[PDB]
Amino acid sequence: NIVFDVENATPETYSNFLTSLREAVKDKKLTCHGMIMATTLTEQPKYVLVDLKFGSGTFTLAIRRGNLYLEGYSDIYNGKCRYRIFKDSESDAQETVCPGDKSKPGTQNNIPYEKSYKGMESKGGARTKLGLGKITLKSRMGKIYGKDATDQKQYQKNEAEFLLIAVQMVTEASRFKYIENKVKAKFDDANGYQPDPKAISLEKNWDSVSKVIAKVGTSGDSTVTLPGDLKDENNKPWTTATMNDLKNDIMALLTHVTCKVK
Repeated sequence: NIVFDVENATPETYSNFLTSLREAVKDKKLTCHGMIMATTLTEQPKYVLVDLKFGSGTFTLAIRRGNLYLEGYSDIYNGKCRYRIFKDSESDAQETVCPGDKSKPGTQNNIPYEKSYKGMESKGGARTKLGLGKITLKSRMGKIYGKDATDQKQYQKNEAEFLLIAVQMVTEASRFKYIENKVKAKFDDANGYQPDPKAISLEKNWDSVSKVIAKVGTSGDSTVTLPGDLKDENNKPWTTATMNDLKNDIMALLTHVTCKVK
């Protein structure tokens, strides 16, 4: 399991954190065009825990290794481990973030939406309006840590923002070198990096992009035709990319795929 000290983070420690997370979730044998890929959904352990730390405490995120899905997290509330799970979270997320917890979920535990971006945005607003970076993440962490979850007005809004920023800085940045670098470029800025159309496109096409790469039988550099409907950072169509650009600037971890060239 891995830990990221958000409060004291630097672009270097952030990159080191992502490398460590990728190593914890990658397939031990399979590679594709020199890139690493996620392991299966059947290989133990099911989850990898990510402890996000700041001055006041630690948030423990349950990330499913095979698909890098955030199934929930826990903090400390009234001196005890408090699990926060989505309405469609895996049934074992609760006992994963709060080991041995067999309590019945209540209002302090139930996040009022699905684990998807649409779910989170229902309370946090469009993520294109939220900046990714050390400042924004740390801010949301302090706003919700150990706080009464029944407050819809402030808490639920702040938590959705926390989740939107955390999932993109943790899972999306692990998947995409593109997002990792954009976040690093605005690491300590109060505004952070607001995801551009390319980052959004990648987030919505992790598997499809991985699959077009997997289908290429040519070794070395070549032109890869991307899935439909991707856009670049300027909101223009992004329809092809070279294998070198994909390996060097875009992809950091592909989905689990059968790939001809190693």
